[PDB]
Amino acid sequence: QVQLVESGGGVVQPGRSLRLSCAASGFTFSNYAMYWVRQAPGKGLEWVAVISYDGSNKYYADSVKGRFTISRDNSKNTLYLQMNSLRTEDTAVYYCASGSDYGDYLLVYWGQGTLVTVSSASTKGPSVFPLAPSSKSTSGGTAALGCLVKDYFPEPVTVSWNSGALTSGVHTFPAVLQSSGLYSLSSVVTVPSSSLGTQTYICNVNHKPSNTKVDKKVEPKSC
Amino acid sequence: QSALTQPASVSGSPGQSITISCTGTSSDVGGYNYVSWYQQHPGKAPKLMIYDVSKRPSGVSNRFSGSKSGNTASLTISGLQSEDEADYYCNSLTSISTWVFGGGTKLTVLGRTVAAPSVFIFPPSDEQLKSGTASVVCLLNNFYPREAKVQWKVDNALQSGNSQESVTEQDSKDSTYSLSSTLTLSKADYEKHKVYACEVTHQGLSSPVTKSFNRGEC
Amino acid sequence: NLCPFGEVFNATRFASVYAWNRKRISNCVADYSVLYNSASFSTFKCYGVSPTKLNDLCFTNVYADSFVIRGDEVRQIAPGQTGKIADYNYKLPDDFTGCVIAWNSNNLDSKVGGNYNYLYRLFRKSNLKPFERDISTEIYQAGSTPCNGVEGFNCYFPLQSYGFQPTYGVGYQPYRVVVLSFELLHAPATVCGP
Ligand SMILES: *[C@@H]1O[C@H](CO)[C@@H](O[C@@H]2O[C@H](CO)[C@@H](O)[C@H](O)[C@H]2NC(C)=O)[C@H](O)[C@H]1NC(C)=O
Repeated sequence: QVQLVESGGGVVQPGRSLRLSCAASGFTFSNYAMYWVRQAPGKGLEWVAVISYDGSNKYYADSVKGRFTISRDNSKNTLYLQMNSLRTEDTAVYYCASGSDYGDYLLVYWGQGTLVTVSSASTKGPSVFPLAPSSKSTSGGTAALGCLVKDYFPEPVTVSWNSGALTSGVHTFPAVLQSSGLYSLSSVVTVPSSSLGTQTYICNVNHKPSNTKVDKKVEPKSC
Repeated sequence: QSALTQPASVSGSPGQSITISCTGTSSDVGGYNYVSWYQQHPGKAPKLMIYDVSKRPSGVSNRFSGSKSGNTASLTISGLQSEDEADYYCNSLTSISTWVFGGGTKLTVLGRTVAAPSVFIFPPSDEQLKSGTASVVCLLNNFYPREAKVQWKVDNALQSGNSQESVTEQDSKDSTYSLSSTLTLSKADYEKHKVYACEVTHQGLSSPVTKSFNRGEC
Repeated sequence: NLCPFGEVFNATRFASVYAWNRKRISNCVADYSVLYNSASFSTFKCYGVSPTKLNDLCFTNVYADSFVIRGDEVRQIAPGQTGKIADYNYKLPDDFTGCVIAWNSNNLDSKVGGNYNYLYRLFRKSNLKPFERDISTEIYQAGSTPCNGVEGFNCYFPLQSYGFQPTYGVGYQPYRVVVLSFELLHAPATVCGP
């Protein structure tokens, strides 16, 4: 078996330096080669850097050439990447990969990349707003109800509902970032009109950087 | 970077044959034969499928084959099993010792019958406007093809870039999909406008569906 | 008894050209026909013998030499050839020399930035005698008035590394070579075909 693990990637502010490590076991790490590859969320893959078996030679993409540095310690089966002057375009997922007997030029083995993003915004917590049930929604005796979060920076979030005991018809869409640079998300549940007049629906949001929860109730507006 | 061109998406019925193409410079895929193909299911590290001269790694089904023709190379997949929908990327080595990746092709398998979207629209007006910002939200629920197109209409005028949409992953109970849509506006502009509407055109629908409301009704 | 050709061809790492390893093969049953008809061998030239006949033959003992060399140099590994590798690294005899087998192992032997584990003799006092091997790695200065006194590095160095890169292309790719020698009459046979 062969396995690789990346570590150290995380939140940082722009213009700073950061160091990533990748550790391999199960093969002669010194013999082949190590590569770094990154994937900006929602985009394809692109190549970042490469180092040779001896570490004597290095190559980098024009976007990172001279800015980043790649180094390895073949005595520890350990690989390292040094990043300097990080910019908003470096906010991707970075994978380490190595050659194999199939070809030193081939990204045969891959780790499970760390997520790194540069942001000047602080760990602002989310705010929760409700959706307005109405005729343009409630139709055919069926209606959708939802809660909306106002932009927040930290990556971890979890939405809870009365329906959390049985999430049938409940969705928690992938969060998205506003031009402000902070994440936001929407969650909705589908319910019958009989429930709108007989059951309370309240949403509560969990945010690990701030254990103080936020919650809001949805009620059928006359609009 | 001479990033290789690829089709944005391809689709086929289960058991059919389908081919993905990759194209590059005479020194990026022409000449050398090191073209390789990678597979990446969502949420996990990419796998490889093909490499030099269409060879295939051990432990991978013989259903995948590769071909090269000068400036272009292609990957053909047969016996679609719906597990191959993972996006495929081509890769090649280039002179001046540089690697290039293709834009990635997303494969959609018609693993079930078409299912129509359910659509809802909601104003977050009361709390959001009290906070000092305005947005409008439109919801598309449990559709199948997921190729849906979404448009925002204000006073029947079309808006773009001012909205952000998010699509949830395939619901394994029925392979359906859902999309969230939301346009953002400033308090002054939100008060200037009178009518708000969202429009969707999709294979899941027999004809475009539009939902609209006037801010002045309530 | 089966023959170790499997480990001979698939040894995972062949010796450098200048220091070519050898291995004695004995008491084998040599399934030459099943080896020869394989598609991986880019060349299977034979001298004084033909490959299809090889199973109908039966030599006393056979040696196999192995080294990794570049495509243009593979042409030099033939009886009667001359050139830097044939002259300095591995002089094939000007006589029978059995089959020369080569395949393009660029995948294993070439590496990004060039493989420096494989070296060749840039020059020598005089060309090697058939099957001669030497490990003597001393700078060729000879001291004297023409060059820097002995032990000095002015007069280059005897060895150089190929630096096999994928970019090197089909012309400069590294091939893996093995060559077998067959001798007769000096002893009773000990290995034969199936
Ligand atoms: C070196 O390894 C290869 C791969 O295992 C051997 O080729 C295989 O041989 C077996 C037995 O004849 C066949 O069943 C396989 O189909 C072969 N595989 C391939 C990919 O060709 C090869 O025989 C080994 N070297 C020698 C000298 O035998």
